[PDB]
Amino acid sequence: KETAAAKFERQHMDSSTSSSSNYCNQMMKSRNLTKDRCKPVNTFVHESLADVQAVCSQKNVACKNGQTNCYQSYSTMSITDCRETGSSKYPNCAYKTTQANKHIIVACEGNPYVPVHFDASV
Repeated sequence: KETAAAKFERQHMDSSTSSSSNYCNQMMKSRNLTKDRCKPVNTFVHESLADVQAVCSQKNVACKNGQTNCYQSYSTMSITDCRETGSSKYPNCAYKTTQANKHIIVACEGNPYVPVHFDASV
């Protein structure tokens, strides 16, 4: 099906938004992150695809899993953190929408060298 690069865009990119308390509940479902099970946590980046792809040539840092192909953004980025609530019961996945401006860390692979995993936000 979709490529790893495509999967990263589907799960983590949302350039349209620069949202509401309903954001995560709507996005987690629309992006198919609650099809099999309620994905515990997920982050959406509100920056252009170009700016995010550019992170692959920025600050090289260690990935949480120990791999060395992670990169941290030199500048902060608008992001939205989605964290599953306690009352949330599949298929009705409920999330807590939390906006913030932090540096993101993504794992990059391939040719072209592009983001394939969202590792963290600091």
